[PDB]
Amino acid sequence: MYTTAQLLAANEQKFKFDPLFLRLFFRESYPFTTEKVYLSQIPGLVN
Amino acid sequence: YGDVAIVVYSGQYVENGVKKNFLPDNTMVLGNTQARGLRTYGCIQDADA
Repeated sequence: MYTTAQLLAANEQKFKFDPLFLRLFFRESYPFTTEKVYLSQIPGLVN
Repeated sequence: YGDVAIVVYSGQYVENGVKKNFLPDNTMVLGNTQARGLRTYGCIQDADA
């Protein structure tokens, strides 16, 4: 009971986490306003 | 590569439905940049023209 304890600093134990993809390829965002979302792609092929 | 340059060409032309390479799989062409080539165009055989 008669402890008389001091406390020093504490650690954090952080992750090894860095996106590198939402910062290098996905630089642009687009919030929605509707339910469905379309994405067209024109085909290139000629006679 | 000394006096001769090295050039790689992977161009493609599209057939009716398939895409095929201009040059075959393994060929090379000993050529000259100063070789004269003709781009002759004929006469347009159209009455309106």
